[PDB]
Amino acid sequence: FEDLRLLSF
Amino acid sequence: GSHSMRYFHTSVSRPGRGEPRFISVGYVDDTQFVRFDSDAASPRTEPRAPWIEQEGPEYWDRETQISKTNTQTYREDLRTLLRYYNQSEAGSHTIQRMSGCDVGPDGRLLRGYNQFAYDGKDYIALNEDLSSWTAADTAAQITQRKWEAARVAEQDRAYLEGTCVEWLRRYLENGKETLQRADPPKTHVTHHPISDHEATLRCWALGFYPAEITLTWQRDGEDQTQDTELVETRPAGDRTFQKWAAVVVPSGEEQRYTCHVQHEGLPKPLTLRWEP
Amino acid sequence: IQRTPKIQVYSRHPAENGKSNFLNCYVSGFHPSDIEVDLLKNGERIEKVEHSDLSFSKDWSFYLLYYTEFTPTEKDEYACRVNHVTLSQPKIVKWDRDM
Repeated sequence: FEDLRLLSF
Repeated sequence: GSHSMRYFHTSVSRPGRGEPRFISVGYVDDTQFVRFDSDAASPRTEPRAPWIEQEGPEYWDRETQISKTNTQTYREDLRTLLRYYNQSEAGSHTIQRMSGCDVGPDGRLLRGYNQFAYDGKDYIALNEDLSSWTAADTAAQITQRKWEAARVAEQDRAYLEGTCVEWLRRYLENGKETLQRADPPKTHVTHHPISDHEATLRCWALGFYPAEITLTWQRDGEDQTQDTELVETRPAGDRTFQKWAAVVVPSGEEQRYTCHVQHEGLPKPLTLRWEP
Repeated sequence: IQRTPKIQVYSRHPAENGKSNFLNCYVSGFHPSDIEVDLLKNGERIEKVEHSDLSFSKDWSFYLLYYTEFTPTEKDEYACRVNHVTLSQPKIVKWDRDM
């Protein structure tokens, strides 16, 4: 299971 | 033995040809088990291994939404790096991410990963401590400052020590028939004359899983690393892998050469020779 | 800067004339990810070839497996034709039963 990206660059 | 879970993200811009495509694929060891493609007619997280199919609708719904949102985030990131690297809107660019965890035989966390690349080069990576970052350049340092301020690493650590290891453990159990079976290489040596004075010896390994393997030639018991042609380990398409290693030998000296094979599925390393 | 594909053409199982098999073209080590791969039978493109989902290695270089069902014979020649931005001209690698 993978989660959302936490924060953009 | 030890096992890994990995998610591989690729986002590619295509100016003049719509918005950047997003692909996410998931692996346990050398077995792919999920995919998502934003260019699909109806994008959805889809199963790619039999043992993941038992996951319920919530699994597929959640993962699909996660990839849909991730699609947008990478499009934002591609716009951002045009700014950070002072680049034009004309060119195609790529962002990649590798994320996941390794566990040992007892299922305990060995280490976690979260790392990114831009146009095939290191951009920013979570260090093994899961608390600090390595930025490749002054552009990635901008991201690092941003991610430090938001304490992103702490959230990464939480995923890697919890969710990542927990689900890897679950997948390993549900897929134990295959994920926890090593298939040893089937091996043989072929011989092909090149000329009156030289011949090729090729050592084959076929049908093995996982992909990791060591294939070497020795001459009079001495490693022939420099003089060995070693092809990249390649998928057969049936879960298994293939590899060969070839040496050019003086005619009449074939029996001075031995091929050595190491693989997880082999109790002891194999030694083999040309057998006419 | 970019990376040119390594190319391997081969069969899933050892080649056995008159017996059903899979013809594989594995491209790896390339960047960027856009790549054009055809499988050829006697110089002609094989239709409806399938490929693996895009993934990459630890050094960020991409790899893909293209594959199709085929029944090898002694007379039929097979090959892979690859184009990539690093290539001025399409590269053709012929299928060789012991490679």
